[PDB]
This record gives sequence, structure tokens and C-alpha cells, in this order.
Amino acid sequence: AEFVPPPECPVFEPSWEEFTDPLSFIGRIRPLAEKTGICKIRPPKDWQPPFACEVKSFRFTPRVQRLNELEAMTPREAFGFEQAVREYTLQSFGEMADNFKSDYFNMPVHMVPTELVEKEFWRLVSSIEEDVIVEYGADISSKDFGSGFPVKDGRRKILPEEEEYALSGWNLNNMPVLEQSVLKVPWLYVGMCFSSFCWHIEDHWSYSINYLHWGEPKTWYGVPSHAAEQLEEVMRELAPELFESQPDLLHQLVTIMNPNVLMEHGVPVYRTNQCAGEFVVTFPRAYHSGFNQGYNFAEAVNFCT
Ligand SMILES: Cc1[nH]c2c(C#N)cnn2c(=O)c1C(C)C
Ligand SMILES: [Mn+2]
Repeated sequence: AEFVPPPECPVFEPSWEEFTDPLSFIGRIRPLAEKTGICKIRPPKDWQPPFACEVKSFRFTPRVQRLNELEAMTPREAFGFEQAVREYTLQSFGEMADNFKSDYFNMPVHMVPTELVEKEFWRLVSSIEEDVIVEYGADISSKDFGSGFPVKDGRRKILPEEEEYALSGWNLNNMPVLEQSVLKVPWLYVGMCFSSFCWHIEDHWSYSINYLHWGEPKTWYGVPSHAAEQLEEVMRELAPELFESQPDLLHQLVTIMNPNVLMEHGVPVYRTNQCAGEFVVTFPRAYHSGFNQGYNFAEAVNFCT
């Protein structure tokens, strides 16, 4: 009855030579990675961009997430009122997040095995006897708060040691984002234990790339694009009737589904733990979902080839 972890997605460890151009590298690994939907890329050991967000002034109001909101829908008094959220700094959010996780598991946050957090996450999502509520930061533009990468924009100070990172093609501010036609900037994610995102693809079936600047790992699940329609059919068969008819862009706001359910219906699913300093790439029309193991900070952008 415990969750069965999907097989691991490919992890690549490029040489310095392979690491010069991200689009060339992604094009070369595509024959394998597009068959798994997601892959993980570990930069060379010495590639360590400094964290460039203005942490002192970094303030944000997280949103609240109830893990079992869908299963709970199987009329509670005064529904719609979450209590409420307050404004945090990055530091005070992290204090809240660590206290939550260490209290939840009764152990220091870094001693909780990633497989236990995963098993407990999926138990909680389906449990009606236990309502767990977490908070996270998303819908956070790097244009308002600053990028996690140094940028030669004249707004902060680049040190000489930072300049190579401001100019690197793996700096997500330097990824190509313009689609060709006859006719964006990176976003930031502040996670805590159990905060999660449900199954979705990107607009225009775009690639996406995500960098975990620091913190505890981010656990991902990915489905290759060749199984996109099978995943959509399982969702339709098993989603609530009230939401079955909804357009994809709205339905993707509530498409939470245990990976084992998809696997039981023949949908291939792969997993990974993205750790600090690692990239995850999602391929075009590769459904993905995931959750955070603890307090962390990621940056992501949709790019075009
Ligand atoms: C909403 C959301 N989406 C994503 C993606 C994607 N795609 C990757 N990480 N990630 C997140 O951590 C969050 C929240 C929980 C902080
Ligand atoms: Mn995504």
C-alpha cells in the first residue's frame, strides 16, 4: 500500500567541453531524454554561481496549500477561509519551514530520508483523516525580486568573479525565449516540505529548465511526450465529473494524481531528486509534477530551440 517509487530519470554529468552550450547539449541527449520526459544535469563541480538575490529585502506572501483538498471534496462550515498568510522574508519563511518539517517528523530536517518524505507526501494527499497545510512562494517574477543568477543589468553589483556566471549560457536569464512567427524572464519558487505542483505541460508545449539554487531537494515526476494522450485519458477517466469538462489550462490547476495510478494504467513515469546546484530539463509536451523535500529556492524559464 506504500508508494512505489518510479524508476529514475537520466542524469548527465557533462564534461567542461560538453558544458559550453546548453542548446547543443540538450540536442545531443534528446534521443534518450525525450523518451523519459525529464532529465537531470549536474554541472561540473567547479561551476558554482553565487546567489544574487537581495535576501535582506526579499519579502513575499506565500500561498496556502491543503494536501488533501481534492479527496476532501468527496459542506464544511465557513469553507473558503484558510485562516490567512502573512508576509515573510526569505529567512523567516525558512525558519517556519524547518520548524514545520522537524516537528512533523520529530527529527532534524536533514535527517529525514527523501524516500520517507515521498511516501508520506502521497499518503497525506489521499488521507481524509489528517489535514496537513503548507505554504509556498510562486508566481514570483525575477523582474520584481531579482534573479538568483547574477545579471549584467546595472541594478546590482557584479564582482569580477561573478562575471562569468552573468555571461554563462546556463544562466537562465541567457536562455533563448523567442519563438519564431510570422506575427519572458525566469520565475522563482520558494519551497517547503510537501509543497507541491500538479501534473501539467507548458504553454506552446515548450521546453522548460529549472535550477535549484540552494536548499533541500525538489522531487520530480515526468512522463514522456509519447504518453501525453494516455495520461490525459487516465486523468479524464479518474478526475471528478465536475472538473472533467474543463479546458486543459484550468484543469491543470487541480490535476493531482499519484504516479502509481498512472503506472497501473500503463503510463511510463520517471522520478528524480533534484539537489542544490542541479538542473532539470523538461521536454516538449512532457507532463511533470513534483514536491519539495524542504526549504529551498529554485528558478525556471520556458525556452525555445
Ligand atoms: C508551483 C510550483 N511549481 C514548480 C515547478 C514547475 N513546473 C518546479 N518546482 N515548482 C515548485 O516548487 C512550485 C511551488 C510548490 C513552490
Ligand atoms: Mn512546469
